[PDB]
Amino acid sequence: AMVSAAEVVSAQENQTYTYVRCWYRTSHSKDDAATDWKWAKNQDGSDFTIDGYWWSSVSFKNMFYTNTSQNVIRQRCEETLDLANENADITFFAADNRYSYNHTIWSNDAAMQPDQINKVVALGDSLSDTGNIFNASQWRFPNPNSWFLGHFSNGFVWTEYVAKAKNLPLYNWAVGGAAGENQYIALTGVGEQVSSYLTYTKLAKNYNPANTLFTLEFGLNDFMNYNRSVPEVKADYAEALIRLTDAGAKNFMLMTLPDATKAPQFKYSTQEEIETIRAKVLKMNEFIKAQAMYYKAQGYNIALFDTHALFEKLTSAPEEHGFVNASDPCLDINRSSSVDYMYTHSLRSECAASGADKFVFWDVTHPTTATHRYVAEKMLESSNNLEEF
Ligand SMILES: CCCCCCCC/C=C\CCCCCCCC(=O)O
Repeated sequence: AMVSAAEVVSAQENQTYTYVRCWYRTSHSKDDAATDWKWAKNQDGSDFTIDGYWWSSVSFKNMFYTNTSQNVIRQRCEETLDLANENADITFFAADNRYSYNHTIWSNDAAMQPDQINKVVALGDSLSDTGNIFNASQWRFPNPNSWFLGHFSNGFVWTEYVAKAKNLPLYNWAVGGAAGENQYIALTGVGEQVSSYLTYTKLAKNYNPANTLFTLEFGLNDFMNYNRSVPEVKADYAEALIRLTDAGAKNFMLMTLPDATKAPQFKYSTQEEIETIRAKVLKMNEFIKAQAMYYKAQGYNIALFDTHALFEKLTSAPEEHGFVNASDPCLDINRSSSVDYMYTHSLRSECAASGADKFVFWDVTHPTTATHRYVAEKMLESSNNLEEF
C-alpha cells in the first residue's frame, strides 16, 4: 500500500497555492553553466500561482501536486522570462518565498487519459540526476557556476532530452555517488528510488502506471565508488524491475553501462582498479541484456539501448560522431578530488576554442550536455523509433 487511503484523501483535500520559480541559463552559450531565476508572472503582471497540495514522505522532500499542466507552467516561465535564448534551458519549481528550496511540481493526470505514454520517470545515478542533491547542499554543490543547476553537466541530461523530444513531463528520482553526493543525501540506492517513486505516486490523482515510460541506468556508482560485487548489483537491478512491474510498470528504456574507465578521472587510477571496474561493467552488461529479454518475453514494452557499444565508438573515433575530444574534461580539472565540485573552473584552452558541444566529457567523470543529447537522439531513433511504446 505504501500510503493508506485515509492518508491520501486527507493530504489531497489540504488544498492551497504556491508560486513558481523559473530558472534559466543566463548565457546564450552552453560553455557557461551559470543560472538565475524569476518568479512566474501572468501577462498582466500579476503573480502566477498554482493550486494544489503538498506531501512529503519521512524523507521530508516536499512535492507539490497541481492540476495545472507542465505545458501551462513552462509557457508561463517562457513568457515571464521573455528571452531570445535558444539555450535558456528553462526548468521550474514550486516555492512559497525566497527561503524556499526548489520543490518538484507533479502535474496530476486527467481521469480519461488515453492509453499512451504521458510521462517519464527516471531512476539512476549522476547520468540521470536533474538536481536531487542540489537543495540538500544549500545550492552550493555541484557549484552552480561550473555545473548546470544541480545537474552533473553543463546542461540537460539524456532523460531531459528524451522527455523534451516527446513533449513529456519528466519526474526524477536519480542521484549518483562519484562526486561525493552521499555526503549530502543518505538513501541514493536504486531500491530507495523505487520506494520513493511508489510512495509519492500514491498521492497523485488519476495515476495510471501503464502510461509511464521508466528509464533505468544503474551500477556504475556501485562499481566505481563502493567496490560492490557484480552479484550484489545484479540482484538490486533484478529487484528494481520486479518491484516496478509488480506495481503496474509496463514500459521501460533500459541501457547497457558505458565503460566508465574511459572517463578522465581514470588517468589518475591504477591499472588494477581500471581492470576491476571494466570487468564488472562487462559482466553487468550481459545481465542487463538477459533482463531486457526476460521482460520482453513476458510482454512488457522494453527498449534496450547498447550505450556501451555507442560509447566505445564515440571514445575511439570522436571525429566520426561530431566531437573533437573524448579523452579530456572540458573544464580545466587535472586531478580527481571531490572538493573540485565546490569551486568555479575555467574551461581548458582546447574546450574554450572548440566549444563544449565538441567535447565528450564536461568534468573528470561526467559527460557534457552534447554527449547527453547525442545518446538521447541515438536512443530515440533506435528500435524503429520507439515502435514498442
Ligand atoms: C545514460 C547516458 C550516458 C551518456 C554519456 C556516457 C557516459 C560515459 C562516461 C562515464 C560514465 C560514468 C559517469 C557518471 C558516473 C556514474 C556513477 C555515479 O553517479 O556515481
